[PDB]
Formats: sequence, structure tokens, C-alpha cells
Amino acid sequence: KKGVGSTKNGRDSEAKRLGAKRADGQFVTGGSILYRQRGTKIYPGENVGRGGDDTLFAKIDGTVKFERFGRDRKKVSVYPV
Amino acid sequence: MRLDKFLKVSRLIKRRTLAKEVADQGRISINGNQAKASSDVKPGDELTVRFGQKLVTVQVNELKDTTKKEEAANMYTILKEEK
RNA sequence: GGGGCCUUAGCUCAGGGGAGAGCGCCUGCUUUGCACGCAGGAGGCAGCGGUUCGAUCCCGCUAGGCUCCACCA
RNA sequence: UCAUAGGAUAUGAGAAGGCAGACCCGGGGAACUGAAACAUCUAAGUACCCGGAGGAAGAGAAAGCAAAUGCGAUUCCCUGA
RNA sequence: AAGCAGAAGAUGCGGAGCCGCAGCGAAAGCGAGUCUGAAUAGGGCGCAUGAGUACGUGGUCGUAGACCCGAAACCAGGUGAUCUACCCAUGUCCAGGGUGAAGUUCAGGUAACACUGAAUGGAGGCCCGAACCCACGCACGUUGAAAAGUGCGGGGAUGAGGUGUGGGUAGGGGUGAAAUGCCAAUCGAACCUGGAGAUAGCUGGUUCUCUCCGAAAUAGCUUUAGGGCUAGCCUCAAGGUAAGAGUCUUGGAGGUAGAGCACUGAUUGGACUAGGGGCCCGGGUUACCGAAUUCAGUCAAACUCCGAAUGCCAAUGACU
RNA sequence: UAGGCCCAGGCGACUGUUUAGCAAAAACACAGGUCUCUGCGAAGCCGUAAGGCGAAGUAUAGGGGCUGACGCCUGCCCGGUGCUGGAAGGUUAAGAGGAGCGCUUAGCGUAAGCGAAGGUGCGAAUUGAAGCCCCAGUAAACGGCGGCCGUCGGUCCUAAGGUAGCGAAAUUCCUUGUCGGGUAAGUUCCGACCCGCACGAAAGGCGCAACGAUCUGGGCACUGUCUCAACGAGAGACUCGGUGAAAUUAUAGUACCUGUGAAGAUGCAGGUUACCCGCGACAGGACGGAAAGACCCCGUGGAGCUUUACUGCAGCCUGAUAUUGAAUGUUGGUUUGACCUUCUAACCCGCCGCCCUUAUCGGGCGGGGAGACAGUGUCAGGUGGGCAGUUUGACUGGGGCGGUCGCCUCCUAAAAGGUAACGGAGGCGCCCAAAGGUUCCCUCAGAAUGGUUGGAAAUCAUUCGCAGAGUGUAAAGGCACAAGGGAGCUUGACUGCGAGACCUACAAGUCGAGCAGGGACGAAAGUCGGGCUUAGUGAUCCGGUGGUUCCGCAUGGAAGGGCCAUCGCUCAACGGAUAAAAGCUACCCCGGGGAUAACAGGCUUAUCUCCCCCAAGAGUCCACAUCGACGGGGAGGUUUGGCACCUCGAUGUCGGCUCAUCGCAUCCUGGGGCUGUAGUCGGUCCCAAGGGUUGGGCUGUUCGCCCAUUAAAGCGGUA
RNA sequence: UGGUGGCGAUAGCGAAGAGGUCACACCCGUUCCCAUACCGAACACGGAAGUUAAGCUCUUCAGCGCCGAUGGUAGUCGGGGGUUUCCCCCUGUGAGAGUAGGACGCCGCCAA
Repeated sequence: KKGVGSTKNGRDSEAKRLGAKRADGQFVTGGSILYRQRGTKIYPGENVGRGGDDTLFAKIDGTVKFERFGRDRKKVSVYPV
Repeated sequence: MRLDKFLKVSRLIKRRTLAKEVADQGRISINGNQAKASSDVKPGDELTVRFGQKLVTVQVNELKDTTKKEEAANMYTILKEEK
């Protein structure tokens, strides 16, 4: 028998549950978050706000819609009734 | 430090071997006490020595190990010579 | 094979801001003087890679060496 | 030397020892265990040993409870909990 | 309730006490409000959306041996030196044979001795070898004749001897020519009783039937990994009730397969060529090497100009 | 019936003793040697103490440690640890002390508040022993006795670097070291050599006559130990009569080939074979019986043992105080206490005499000796494995050792999210008082040109230039309308909060518009509750600090507590068992496991063995007579292994003996092809498994080497 | 023309041309506001002598960049099969790349 070891590549961070949390056409309350992220994969739009964690929340109640800032750049927005 | 190392760095004796030899002969002493190459030293020490009949008394000011040549003699001072 | 330490001038050493302290062998010189010297042999970070404006000095991979271990049936 | 120790004698239904493997009063006083280990702690002042008892013992007539136009020895029970 | 009366009873008396009806606050305290707070703000907890209580059955839990059996072990108090270890006191046994010391005498020898040879002498943890004692070598026996022996040989056998009798040392201890050995067929800490139904995240076992429903073997944390807790998955009941699910349609996020080289890296070949040579007179040639640039080409989990199917999230209605 | 003998060697001097019941010994002991302690109430030891052994002894004795007759010897280191002694100085307890500080309160007080005395609590200076720090000595005390470079020298370090003697050893892995002896042959033995992995001088070194049921080697004699068995006697066995158990046991009318299957079938499938019942024999199987595996692992199991693990205890040393008082001096500040001397009456005497008393107990008297000491009690400090109770992590492709343990980023990850492995790569345990906020401003890196020092590369103007730069830090995402770079002013790096969401077992973590208060920048809109986002940190309990229209056990205060804010932990094993903790077990034990290791079996076949492909090349020439490179593809399941599937309520494991059996990839024999086959002998290949396929030395050995033979001295499977 | 907004560069890059009395710009000077880490380049302040050169508008083009079909193919849910480190068949879906081609602008409000 032999003896070996020392992998030193055996860890990783805790998974942080990013991505969208509400869907297009879905009704939303005030203050609800929509898209956890890091930096801006997506920007805010109308009646939507960004936080210190680059997270997107609805300032009001309404319905969600995702769109594009012209080219190669996305957006969300809340539109009320 | 040790006596033999001190003597070499201070260039009193050119060889640590010779320092050991003389200390084993006991030709020398420290503070009136017979001593050995392993004898501990320090600043302020008063050292008696022999070279045949030439007896010497010196005083220890400093101690180190890198000890370039002319800076060696700064390590100590002569006091007196007898025979 | 694993872990730790080390691998700087011929030898021994220190030193992230530019590798420098001492010592020795051989030869030569040298001379009035109680071994009191001098010049040359020669003075070069084990190697590879990376970070930095920079690496001996931080990190990593590998080699050479020293020590420790390599047990139970 | 008094004198004392000590000795001698006579009286004593003295006390000794036992128990019922239970109850109580005290002197000594474990560990396992639990704590998911463990030492503080618990188990537990238990078990056990010892000495004393009595039919009960122990405590008991306030150097108290308390905080109201105050209660009046101890003990034990229900509550308080 | 205790308690009194009452046949060991039911019952009556007994309202001291307990639960609830109002909560909030750490608390003072306030009160359907209260706490925070500077705040008539907001927010939390509460009320408005009210039913508890006593008793009984059943399920479950907690504390007690708490589903049953099961340890090795620990402590306390006692019993044991009739085995065995050692010691004390007193007794006793060791067939026969051999060796031949010291000393003494004689003789030689010496100045004396020393020394030498005989005789006597009779020592010895001396020799050989029975009883006796011990156990190395083998064989046999190994549900034996025997819970350690027998047979054939073996060692010691007048010395640290063997043995008897009577005694002593007692366990957190004793004894030990020391092996951790012996201490009543036991000993890395004796045996009996008791604590004690020790404890056991461990194994084993857990007794009649039928019916309804029906899993998990995953996450997280754990001196935790074969255990446990919560969540997940099952069941029962009461409510809400029709939210759930499937498909169709519509819209979304998401950058995987694939593909590609626009980035980062790796890479092939060619062209030109900076530059550096070698050749001739500061030039003038060389295909001798050759940067970059360029043409075309291959590749990638940690590379993307791109980008699906599926899946995922929702909305509308339709159908089921 | 009563020795077998000899040669040589190792170990131990010897006779003796020992694991009753596995081990008789090289172990123990021994006489001898040495060290140390101890002045007699010895010392040591037992005991709580009395009382005792020591010893009815007295340093030529007694106790303890080490070594082991005898002979020659027993080298260097005292640096460390121990002991011994010293001890000027530092540090250090309890006790004494008693400056001050609080609290309370009479009183003063308009109030705030101050506040004497007393009580109470806390209390500084000062003093305060041993011990420790420190200095010497000691090695037949613990213990230790080196390396580098050069062809004896030079050098580094040491406290010192192994003297003599011995040496492949009871120590030597390499190793069957080399040589020689012995032998046909000698991994053994002997003698020498020494590059002693890792001898060595009282853990004694070397030698050594005698001794040994010691270990080892060689030789003579003798033998059924063997070649290779044969016969005979007796006891069992066998038959008959009498008597008559046991272990075990799910029921059983219980066959073998292959295969399957929890991977090794009697019992299953298919096929083959087999009349029914017994007796004597064998022992291959029933993974046979026996013994809940003694190995391995696990248990927050146990016991024993060690120690510079933790915490404690005994014991010992030391000090204060009470017993414990009378003096003479001395020095201190206020008489007082302390210190040195002295005395005696306390206390003590395992000293004498007398009486109790025929008494070595004690107890009274008298003397004597010591003496306020000692001893004892209480308190305190130190030492203290002598002793006790306990701890001594987990994961783990068995365990151990290694490595890791929490957080962040990416890939793996399968286009939501999430997703493991001792899978792959890297980072954090911070930083900035401006690197924050706001307002306003502008836009990078590199390249080509020109230009002193300027240089390939500063700085320069210059056009090209989505971005090749930067973004405090790792990476990913993202950002150039800035989140990047400058300047001004400032501190929102605020207080109270928070609808509603995310993530989530919980604990927790994350985002958040908006309200109020008060502000900063800005004219204004308006932004600001830290930073470009993601890490940069830890519970509770316990204490500490500050503040407080809270409580404060009769009342007023207070102590103390609560609330708010905050500090203290690599508790890193990072959801932290305690404030406090390491090891050995081969003397071991219990509970469990095939959930987990060693043998064998099974799957795989990297490895191993064998076969084959291309064919360069060797082969004088010639690839293929025979070899066959770089490379490639397969078979087998004899190796080393990997995985853990049966077995831990037991599957006995190497080698050897006996017994064989099977395969063929054939060693011989047989039959052939080719040949770099003249012949004889051979090489290679093909078919062939019928039969056969040696005896010895060394080693436990397998294997292997050697001697001598043989036609040949085959390779493997069958637990 | 000018200002100001919206739509993915089908808007852009690049080349060629035309215009400016009004307008927009360039441009002329700092005395003041203010400013330039240097300064009237820029920012501000005022002015209008001259210039369409540049900027800005209007035309042209398809060289660069941009958009982008159809068909086919890879891939693929699902079903099935096979000599299974992979491959094949079927309904369905369906890219990228490469093409066809499109395009050097569409829409608004105000002022003269």
C-alpha cells in the first residue's frame, strides 16, 4: 500500500439564489424584488428601483414586463392598471 | 555569546580552533575565573588572557557575528598588559 | 512514496527597492622586520512559471540534498 | 509527713446483650448513573457503617411570622407552586 | 382540595385555592388598548372576528426500573493464606558408592623458608545415583483413567534443601530470587451481599384478525456520521373551500447542447517583412535565420459575435 | 539396570529461582563492585495516631539504586534536567497593616448640595518564609558523544563530538556483503576484512577455565528417520451376549456437469446418471460441530499503565498564629512591637533512681537533659503520577500517518434556482477619514511620427484609436450617459422606523420604496441610512464601561438587578460539549459489524503473462531463416493491484508430506513445414495432453543458486 | 433651416459632391460675472469685420461595419432499435455558419 493526498482544491462558496423571482405578466406588490443579480445583467425601468446589492424591486403594485434597451441590453418595468 | 566565537569575530584569534585550543589549555580567564570556549560573555565583561608570558586584560563593549574587519575592534577595548 | 528544512562567490553567512561581509586552497608578487601581506584563480540567489514598476525576499510547479515516517493483520 | 494514688470488703431488679430486614435523632459517608463526554453540579446527605433511643422519636411556647385599625407554641395535611 | 360526618362507599358540608373572562410592557405602569418611540406617525403584540371549565375514555409526552432480557465494569460493607507466595516457632526425611581440600605428621628440600612426595584427615551451595522433590523431550490422551495426567527417558538429590504440624500477613491490600506471577480449579486488581431492574445512541425478541390510506433511505446543523432535531415525504380530524394539476395559446428570464473565432488562451501552413546575419563595394546582393502584419486553417469545462430543443416562471381564456 | 563420545562457537561465571495449568531461558537471583543516604526516638517502611520492623543492632552497621564471579579496563562532556551547596539581588502567599475611598446620617441647608461622629463595605503604601530566577560542584546521577569542502588539511556548530577494546554481531536494511575453511554441493556455522544503515566502555566493554535438560554448526559410532516398506505379539477396532450415553439437530423421500443466483448450490434451470435396505472403511462437501471473532473498525464503552495532558489529594518543606512566659540589651514610630542572647516554671524525653508492682506498658515522686524551640491544632505558599478521577475530535473509497474543518468567486452545474465527491482553480479573517456623500467637470491602455539628458521604455505635442486600460483586494458579473479619473464643499460611514419581498428547517442572512426628525451638497429638481456588487467574521452564559421620568424584599437610600449603547474568544474542530485536559496496551475486556480492513472467492484487468498487426532496420547482399525499434490491437485471469459484493452468532492463514486431478500456451517422446537445414546437433513454427516429467546441499521457506544425473528434469488451475 | 425627443447602427464608418442673405457655426477681443493645476483652447463675458473651408444640413455608393430571410444540416424533447467509450430509425422542433437580399434613416412637437 501507498500514501498520498494534498488536493487543496476542495471548497466553494455558498450558493446565492440569484436570477429572476417574478415573471412577466405577473402581478406584483410594492417593494417586491424581481431579479437578484451582481452588477447589471438587467437594468431597472419604470416604477422600478435598484439597491445597493444591484437588486431590482418594484416601487409600486402592478404587472411586470421585461424589454430591451435597444440593443444587447435588457430592462424590466412595472406598469399598473 | 561563546568565547571562541567572540574571539574570532573580534579577530583577537584568527581561528576558532585556536581559541578552543587556548581555552582548553586554560591560559586565559574571565573576571578572575578560569573559563572555557563555551563560556558565556556579554558587554561589560573583564577578560584576562595569556600569550606565553604576555598577559592581557580587556573589556567587552559589544558582540555580533557579521563583524567586518575594522569594525571588529570596536567590539571591545584593551585595558592593560602585564607579563 | 508522504511531510518538514535547506539548495546565494571555491567555503560559511546576511540582506520585496537592485546580492555584499568574512574566510580558505593553488599560483604569482613581495621583502631589513617578532607568523603582521597584496593581485589573480572568480567572486554569482538549483531550475520553471506567475503577481508587481520590481522579486533572493510573495505565490505556485518541478529537480538535488538532510532529517522524520512509510504501521495493523 | 500529713495526704493521695492504689488496694481490701459490703451493698445495688445498675448496664452489658438481643431485636422487627419497619419507623427517628445524630456522627461518618460512596460510586454507578444523568449532564447525551466530563471535573463544578446531579445521583445524594440516598445506599452503607456506627452510636443512641421511644412507642413513637424529633421539634416546641417567640431575641418569631410579618407589615394590618395584626397573628400569637410546635407538629402534620391541602394549597401557595 | 385537605378535612368532618358517613358501611374502607355513595353522598352532604367545606369556596381556602385553581383555570378562564384583557391584554401590552423588562418594569414602574396603562388599559381594548399597550410597548417602542420626540411623535396625534408607522410598526409589533392584542381586541373588535368571544368559550371556557370539571370529570371520564382514548392517543402522545414528561418524571419515576418506564416495552423485555443482556454487559464489561464502579462504589460501600463483609468473607477468605485448609490451595498457593512469603515469614515465624517446633519437629522430621535425604539408600549406597566416589572424589579427596584445609590442617597434622613423616621424608626430600631450604640457612630458614618456599617448594616436593607419601600417610592421616575429612571439607564441599562437590560427583554418580534410589527414596523424595521438580517438570525438558517425545508419544498417547485431548465428550479423557485425569477440569493439567500416564508411559518411556530427564534435572537436583547435605543444602539458597524437601516436608509435616501450629500460626501471621487480606484486596485503593498482601506476597513476590519479579512472571503482572500467586492470593481456595479465578487475579493488569479476589469472592459474597447490597446500591441495582447500574447504564447500554448496541444486538436479539415483542403474542388475534380484517379493512381504508400509504412513505423514506433526502437537505441543513450536530465531538456528528450505523444516533438525534427540524424541514421534506405518510396518515387522521376540523375548516377554507375550488384555489391545485395536465394540455393548448401568449409573454418572459436563463447562455447549456450545437456552432463559431469577435475577446482570452492554445495551435498548422503559406505570403510579405522589421530586424539580425553571411557575401561585395555609408551602402549593394542574398529566399541564412527572421519580429510584427496579412491570407487561409484547427481547438476549448473554467473562451463567446451567436444560440436551440426541453425544462422553469407567470397571465388569459378554452377543454379535461 | 546402570554415561554415548568428540571438535568449535554464541549467551550467562557457577549451584539455584520463575510464568501452578503453553514459555526453564540468554530472563531473576547470586557472591563481588560501585554510588548515595542515615549520628540513633536513626534513616527508610507500616499505621490516622499510639505502637512497631529496622534492632533487643549503631557507619567494618542498616536502607535504597545500578552493575553482576574472576582477569585487563571502565575514555570526553556538568551546556540542559536532576541532586548538593551557596544565595548579595529580583519576584512571590496567608497574616499583620490601615493612607484613602464609597454607602448611610445628626446637622447645615431656599433648593441644588454639602455634610461631623458612629456603623458598614472596599481597602493603598510598608512588612512578609520556603520556593523560583541566578552562581558554583557532581556523570559507576538522568543523559549525551557531530557535520561540511579539498587531495592529512581548512572550515561550521557543539557542552562535548566515541578513547581503548570489539565488529555483517542475539545489533548489519542493502546482503546468500567479500575472501578463506569446512562440504561434490553450505542463504546456516567458523575465521578474517570493515564505509559499524543503527557497537562501545558499570542499560558496563573485551576476554575467560569450569558449569548449562541453553542456542548453534561439524564429526565417530548407531540405528526402519529414510531409500521402501515387510512380518509378528498385545490393547481397542470387528462379531455374539449384558448394560448403555453424548455433542448436534427447522422439516427432509438429501445424486452430478454446466450455468444462474447475496457473485463458491443437494434442494433453482437445462441435461446426464441412478432398483430398495443395510454392514465395514475414508474423510472431499454439508462455507461441518464447538466457542454471539481474541485480528480490523465502531462505541462521545470499560479497565490497567505512563507522563514536562488537566484538575485535585496524601505525604514532605516553609511561614503566621494559639498553646507560650521571665529577663538584659538592640534598634523603629508611636508605650510599643521586632531581633539577638540568657533563664525557668509551661511543653517534651524510646535517660536514671524509688513506689504503685512479682511488670522493658503508664503514672506519681525525685533528679537530670533539652526548652518557649519542638510537637500538635487552624490558616497560607511551594513541591508532589506517590495516589485518585478524567480527557485525549470528526471526515476518511478500512483504520492510522498525511490533508482538511468557517466564509467568498468560478467551473463541474446538464440554458430558472439548487445540486455531491480527499473533483478542478483561486482568495478572506482586511483596507480608505478619503479610496465615503454631494455638485461640477472628462475619458483610458497601447501603436506610429517628430523631437537633449531621454535610453527599448519616462515626460512631450501629434493622428489612430468601445475599451486591448482602470474599477483598493481573488475571481465572476457589470460599468465609458460612468460605477473609471480630477476639483470644490462636506461627514447620510445619521436617529427612530418600515409597507412589502428574497433566501431559509431553525438560528440567522439580504433588499427595500416611503414617513418623521434633524442635516450635507446643489440655484433647483433632486441624491445621500458607506464604499461597483458579492467575503472581510461567531452564538449564548459570564463579566466590564457609559447612560437611564424602571425595580429596589417594613419605610428612605444603598447594594444589586433590569432596559439602551458598547467592549472582551483564531471558542480556526469557525452553529462553539467544560473556565480548565496528552499518550501506551502484545497482559487486556464488553457490546456490535461483513454498514469496514488481512486470506480465499467475485467484477475489472491499469499491471503481469501470452499472442498478433505495420515494418523501418539488424541480418555481408536480402524486412519477414532468426531478431524487430518508434507505434498499434487483442486473449487469459496464475502476479502486484483497484472496488468492497457473501462470510466477523468464526470461511484457519505460508511452506512441506500423502493423495491425486484438469487445461495446454508441450519439457521429453511421436508426426511434419521453413531454415542463414552439408552431416551429427540445432533454431523457429504447426498438429498433438497418451504416458512420463530425478536425487541431493543451503535456506522455514516458495522462488532461487550450486553438485551430480536424466529422454526430459514443463508452465499453470483446483479456497 | 434651427431647437428638442422617440425607434436595436436598416440610423453607423468611409469616399465623393453642393449651401449658409436669415438661421447654426467658425470667427474678434477680455472691461467687467467666471475661468483656466498653464491660459479667454474650453468654460463665462461682450461683439459681429469675414468664412463656407471645418462643424451642420441635402444628395449620391454597398468598400468596411449593420440587419437578414427560405431551403438544407448539426443538435434535440418524445418513442423505438442496435455490433452501445457510440451509432441508427420515426412524428415533431430547429439553430449557428454560409447565402438570397435589405439598407448610407423612420417617426414626432416647437420656432421663421
